Amino acid sequence: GISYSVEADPDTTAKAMLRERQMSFKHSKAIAREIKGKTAGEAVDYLEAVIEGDQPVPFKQHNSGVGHKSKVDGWDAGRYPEKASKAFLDLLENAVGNADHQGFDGEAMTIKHVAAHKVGEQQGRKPRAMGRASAWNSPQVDVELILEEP
Amino acid sequence: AEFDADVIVDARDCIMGRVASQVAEQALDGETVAVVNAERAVITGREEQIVEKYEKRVDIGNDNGYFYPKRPDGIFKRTIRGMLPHKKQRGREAFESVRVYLGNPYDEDGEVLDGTSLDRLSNIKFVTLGEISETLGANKTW
Amino acid sequence: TELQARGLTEKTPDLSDEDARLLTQRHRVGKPQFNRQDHHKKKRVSTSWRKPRGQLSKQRRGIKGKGDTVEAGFRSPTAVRGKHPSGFEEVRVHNVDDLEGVDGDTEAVRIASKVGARKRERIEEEAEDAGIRVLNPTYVEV
Amino acid sequence: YAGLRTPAESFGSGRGQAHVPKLDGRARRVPQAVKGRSAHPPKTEKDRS
RNA sequence: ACCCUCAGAAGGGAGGCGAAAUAGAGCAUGAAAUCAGUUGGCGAUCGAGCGACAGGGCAUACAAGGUCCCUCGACGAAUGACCGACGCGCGAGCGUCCAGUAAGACUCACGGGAAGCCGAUGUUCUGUCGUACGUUUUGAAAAACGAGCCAGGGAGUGUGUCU
RNA sequence: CGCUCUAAUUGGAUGGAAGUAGGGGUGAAAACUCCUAUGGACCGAUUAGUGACGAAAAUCCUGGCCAUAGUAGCAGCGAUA
RNA sequence: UGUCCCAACGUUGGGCCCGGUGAACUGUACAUUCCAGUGCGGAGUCUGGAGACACCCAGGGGGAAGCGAAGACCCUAUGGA
Ligand SMILES: *C(=O)[C@H](Cc1ccccc1)NC(=O)CCCCCN
Ligand SMILES: [Cl-]
Ligand SMILES: [Cl-]
Ligand SMILES: [Cl-]
Ligand SMILES: [Cl-]
Ligand SMILES: [Cl-]
Ligand SMILES: [Cl-]
Ligand SMILES: [Cl-]
Ligand SMILES: [Mg+2]
Ligand SMILES: [Mg+2]
Ligand SMILES: [Mg+2]
Ligand SMILES: [Mg+2]
Ligand SMILES: [Mg+2]
Ligand SMILES: [Mg+2]
Ligand SMILES: [Mg+2]
Ligand SMILES: [Mg+2]
Ligand SMILES: [Mg+2]
Ligand SMILES: [Mg+2]
Ligand SMILES: [Mg+2]
Ligand SMILES: [Mg+2]
Ligand SMILES: [Mg+2]
Ligand SMILES: [Mg+2]
Ligand SMILES: [Mg+2]
Ligand SMILES: [Mg+2]
Ligand code: NA
Ligand code: NA
Ligand code: NA
Ligand code: NA
Ligand code: NA
Ligand code: NA
Ligand code: NA
Ligand code: NA
Ligand code: NA
Ligand code: NA
Ligand code: NA
Ligand code: NA
Ligand code: NA
Ligand code: NA
Ligand code: NA
Ligand code: NA
Repeated sequence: GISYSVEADPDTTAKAMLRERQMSFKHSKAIAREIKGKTAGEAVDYLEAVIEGDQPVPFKQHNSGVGHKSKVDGWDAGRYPEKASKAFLDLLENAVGNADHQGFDGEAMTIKHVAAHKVGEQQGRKPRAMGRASAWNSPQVDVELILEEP
Repeated sequence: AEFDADVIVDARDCIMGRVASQVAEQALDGETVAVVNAERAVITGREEQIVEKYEKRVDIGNDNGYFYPKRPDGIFKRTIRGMLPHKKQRGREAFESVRVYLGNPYDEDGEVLDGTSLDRLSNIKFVTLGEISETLGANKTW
Repeated sequence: TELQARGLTEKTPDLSDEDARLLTQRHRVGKPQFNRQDHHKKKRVSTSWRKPRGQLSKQRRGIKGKGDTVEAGFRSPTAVRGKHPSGFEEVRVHNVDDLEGVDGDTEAVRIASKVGARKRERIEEEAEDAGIRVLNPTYVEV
Repeated sequence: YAGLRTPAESFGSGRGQAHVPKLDGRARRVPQAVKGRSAHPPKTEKDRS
């Protein structure tokens, strides 16, 4: 697995991680990209709106075939990755919790750093026609988060 | 509108190609040029053949496209562009620092470049860019 | 409170007029990178030089722009070949005994990287006392 | 016989594959193949005196 | 271990051991292909063997390189004048003299200057040249054949005889 | 020029070997060398040997990995639940 | 008698958007092309011009002498059956 790729001052910082999550790695880059810079509390509200389907997550890199969304600003393609979004809510629930147990005001902290990393694949095999089989794998994702005092 | 031309050239009764060749050379030397009275610029030859060439250029084309000007305005400018490496940085700069005009929007009367004037008294086979544009279908906006 | 290199760091060798002329030549003329053909087009192809052998090789055929082919004509001046850019001739040193016979006016010494701190200290202090420069000195805080 | 203990065969042309002897879809025997024979190995018969 | 978090013997946070946890369990070292985040350079008006050689922009902790810029002066290969004087030519222009002079690459010396400053490195711009590589072929950029990329593996050896 | 192991002669290393990453210097070049970080135990030079000794290629072999793509399929069958 | 003149409207499952699952083919490199030319005489990449702001969604397949298969025709081998 990963290690924090960014240095963090323990006195004004809170950390958190997700390990080997079986979810879309592509959906994770998108989400991370979108919530970085936000307030932990803003991030949570955002993600629930995505899960609810009122707020789209811009898909700027992994957008082939993806349909445009009116709410996307400065871009066109977007979706509502609820699974990955739920995993990030867990990540924030943990981070904000760690943050509080340390004396900070969790929700008000800024998402200084957030990044997803593909740590592997749970390998699968899907039987095909003509007596042959091909891969049918699941991505395994790790993700870091560093909250910081405003 | 407003063009700080270091030189104002009067095309009236001048050989388009010879004017262009010189305007090209100067623009590449850093000069800002303005060609005036394009419609009155001239090209030697049998009007019937001359016109056929320009009419052919209008007709040529396809989806990729071959936009060829019909106004004496562009005709002249396209002539100049053909004498500049307009796709290179330097070339495009030079070309963009050159503008052709219908009539003369300036106060000063342009100058006549050497060796570009055509003596109407000893020449009968030649044509006016304006005449060409009218043949091509242009709207005589001059 | 600041870093200072041990030894005669500023020491320069003394060279005949011809040698310094030649040393200055080498430095001015340089040579081409001489990297292997197309090493930049394929990661699996490293920079290390290999004679282009393709019958059709553009480089082997000496086409201008495809890089220089290694030839004796590119050799450096006999009199300066191998000298440190400073003019000194290097002498690889592994211990204190290697310093013996070394002319500190003409040669500078390089301590093998494997030598440890303890022995380097001894080598560095006795090299200085013999008037010999150490190309790769230790930087102590003084 | 190191690397020769197998009945691997080559499918020849037809499946977009190189003519390399294979067994259980694994290349074998030939020197360029992992687990294949050594082309020109050390030999007991050599007079080293 | 303990504590907080969690649906939780998961995971995460904090913490503890050890010289080292970036030795934390398929755990020594930890390359390339390649992925995430990020830094430098380029960037939504512009053209494609991706570069070589020149030369500019911007960027650079130390170390392991230390040079470089301008005035002037010395030296000065080949080459080699302007102007002016005189004489020719219809003319463009030429001849003689000024003069093998002034000039002339490199190199050096005095004085002055630079430390992102010189080299070098990353990227990018400009100029010149340039349609991969290997093979087949009279002729390959080839609409002839091979390879997605990288790493590792992958082809004159032994005995006998002869020369 | 470079690689393996042997021999003689002779050196380096926990005051940090090999390897790796980034960087400095030399050689026309094969390649040699240094610095910083990582690493944490081995490593050379000269001379004479040794050889399962050097790769960009073989629809080469094995493993790993990118694009393909969040794409095709998860509808079609007289059993539409 | 919708085979045709000559096509229309409708039904159901797809297709399109959303959640979840999640391959493969193919890839020397570069690649926004078009018209002409040239070239081993069938060029996105050479030459000259023309055109060309970037990215994305759907489509039907003109081109990549598209992908797939070391041509099964023909000849050649002091080949095989
Ligand atoms: C004659 O014209 C042959 C006939 C034939 C050959 C073999 C088997 C059956 C019939 N036809 C061909 O050779 C056609 C070849 C197709 C080549 C396409 N690239
Ligand atoms: Cl993925
Ligand atoms: Cl058109
Ligand atoms: Cl151009
Ligand atoms: Cl006339
Ligand atoms: Cl030599
Ligand atoms: Cl010199
Ligand atoms: Cl041989
Ligand atoms: Mg779609
Ligand atoms: Mg079956
Ligand atoms: Mg390479
Ligand atoms: Mg084996
Ligand atoms: Mg490890
Ligand atoms: Mg032929
Ligand atoms: Mg190898
Ligand atoms: Mg010895
Ligand atoms: Mg080869
Ligand atoms: Mg597709
Ligand atoms: Mg059925
Ligand atoms: Mg029913
Ligand atoms: Mg072109
Ligand atoms: Mg065949
Ligand atoms: Mg037959
Ligand atoms: Mg027979
Ligand atoms: Na995209
Ligand atoms: Na919008
Ligand atoms: Na939008
Ligand atoms: Na004319
Ligand atoms: Na046209
Ligand atoms: Na066996
Ligand atoms: Na024997
Ligand atoms: Na540069
Ligand atoms: Na071939
Ligand atoms: Na070729
Ligand atoms: Na061809
Ligand atoms: Na593949
Ligand atoms: Na071999
Ligand atoms: Na293959
Ligand atoms: Na019908
Ligand atoms: Na098509």
